[PDB]
Amino acid sequence: LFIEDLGKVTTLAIGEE
Amino acid sequence: NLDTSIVVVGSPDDLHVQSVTEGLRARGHEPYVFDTQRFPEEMTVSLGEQGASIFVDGQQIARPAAVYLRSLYQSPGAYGVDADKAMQDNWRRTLLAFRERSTLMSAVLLRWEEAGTAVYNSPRASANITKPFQLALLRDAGLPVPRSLWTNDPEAVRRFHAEVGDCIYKPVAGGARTRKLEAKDLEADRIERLSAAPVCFQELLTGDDVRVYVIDDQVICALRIVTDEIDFRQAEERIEAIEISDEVKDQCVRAAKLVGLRYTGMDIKAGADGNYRVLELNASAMFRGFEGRANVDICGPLCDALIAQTK
Amino acid sequence: NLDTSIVVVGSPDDLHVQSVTEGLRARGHEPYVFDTQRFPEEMTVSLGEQGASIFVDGQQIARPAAVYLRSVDADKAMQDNWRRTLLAFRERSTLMSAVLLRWEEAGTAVYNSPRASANITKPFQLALLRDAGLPVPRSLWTNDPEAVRRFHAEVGDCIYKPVAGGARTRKLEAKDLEADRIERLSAAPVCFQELLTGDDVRVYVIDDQVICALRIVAEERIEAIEISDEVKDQCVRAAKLVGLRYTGMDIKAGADGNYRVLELNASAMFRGFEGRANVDICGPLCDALIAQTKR
Ligand SMILES: Nc1ncnc2c1ncn2[C@@H]1O[C@H](COP(=O)(O)OP(=O)(O)NP(=O)(O)O)[C@@H](O)[C@H]1O
Repeated sequence: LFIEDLGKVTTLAIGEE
Repeated sequence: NLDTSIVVVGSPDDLHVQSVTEGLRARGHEPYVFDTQRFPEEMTVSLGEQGASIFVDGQQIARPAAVYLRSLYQSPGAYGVDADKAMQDNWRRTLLAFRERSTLMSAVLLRWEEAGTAVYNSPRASANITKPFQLALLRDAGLPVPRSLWTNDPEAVRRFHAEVGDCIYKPVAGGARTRKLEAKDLEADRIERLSAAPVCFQELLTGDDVRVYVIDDQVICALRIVTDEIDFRQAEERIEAIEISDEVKDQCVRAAKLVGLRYTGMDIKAGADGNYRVLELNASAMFRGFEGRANVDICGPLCDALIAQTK
Repeated sequence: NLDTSIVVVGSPDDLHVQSVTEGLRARGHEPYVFDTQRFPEEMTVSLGEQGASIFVDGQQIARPAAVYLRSVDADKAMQDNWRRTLLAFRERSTLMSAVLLRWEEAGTAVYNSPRASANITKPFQLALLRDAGLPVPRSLWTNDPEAVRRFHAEVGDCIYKPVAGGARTRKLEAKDLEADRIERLSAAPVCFQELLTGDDVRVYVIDDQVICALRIVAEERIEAIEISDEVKDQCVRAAKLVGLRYTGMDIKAGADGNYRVLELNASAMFRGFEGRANVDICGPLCDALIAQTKR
């Protein structure tokens, strides 16, 4: 992944969707 | 035997589900909490061939007046879903189970909307919410957005960089923080990692983020978020209610309509020229942290909009 | 350099992509083929903020005239980091779906637009059809054993399909209603329907016009038939309700000789029906795709 920290975690960066 | 006039879709452990149910009680209404996460094991759903034939835990719910849609928990990767052990065990049947649940709950929600239920953020809007399409819908409708490039081609990135200047990169759909596009990132070694998945490059806007809340074509407030850069040992976030020109208000309302949202927390950001570009409209925005740090009431207007549907 | 007027989304290894491309070639339009299976690792797509800034492999492809939308090894990736892999697939899917939504908004006639997925959710699809006055079988989606005991008691002998689709239709027999047998659905929802004793019929619709209808009666002996203009009307109405441009419907007749709509398919196959009943399906489809280019 180019955005390596995509899966690093309760994922909160997707809490508004 | 239950006042399913207002329905909150979400787990009762969701701080915003809690906030909305409490708001609704203070207004005199007892919401029905529809927790899809308990579907196969601890809930009963029966759908007839007629749109009105809907039975949850034995009771008929043909048409709520309004629904507050926090989350349907469709994939095991969502916010409120602790599905780690099940996915580590057998991820194929777990994805199957989540798809099985989702088709039924989406059927319920779509039946409700078809019956006239005012769904505060209907799932259909998902189509319009895909970012690379949302930003273009807005742009071609007259709203300013950042100079963007969603891509997997390093050459496109290099030419976009040479056209724009300072750039940031962030996920296409979401799931990680946006970062400044540094020189290290344009070296072949790691810019060739775009073959694994595309990413979104944008012009680095230097102004301040502003979170505008819109409910039923009316701006509730506009909160400026500032990163307190003064003391580096303890950076704090100062959030302040600010006044936005009526031009900005009408633009935000137009955007909410375009995408197809009733309740939306949209992020905008000003450039060097001090003018706002629309960053993104959220389909189930949060509001608690903003209420607290900015001393504003967002849950109140939401509960009132919901209750106004029952009348 | 290329036409990019008629676009076929799918893999060249697909028989249906092959047929459609052959019919468009034999008709004068060599179509652009968007083989999205190549997307991340091989081919390249770039979107700008302007809806027309769509670049596939360096060539700008804003606004095709028409699109035929047809369509991984990761078990290691799903057991090593499933959250990350699911997010990666969502990044890709998001960009591709964005391409299609942009074209549709630009004016492109996408034959089966992904926006139809909403209306296609089966448990909601049949309610859409019935609540708009169309004949549908008496149906019951449930995980409640008492609900299915009552449904059986009211409608009589009935059948059950998998909720989302994939398996064969089976008959609910008295032995299944026992506590042991019926309790299984406490966590295994299926769809129960009144058992229609007529003959299954597949009907194809394209741009508000029925193409053909085949009774699929031992080996498959599907044979072409002709149906009333009332049922033709009902079928095109159903397809306009669900929001499909090219659909392969399943309808079944009751004991009373009247047909009930069973199910519309987002992108039905035809290579196996057009050979077994000797009618032309791909032909009229290519005719519609080309007709859109005029306007
Ligand atoms: N063009 C830009 N220039 C500078 N900062 C940006 C830009 N676009 C987004 N950001 C930053 O990203 C934040 C907005 O989040 P956004 O990127 O829209 O969603 P996300 O972080 O991808 N995930 P989510 O918040 O769940 O949608 C803002 O606070 C900005 O700091």
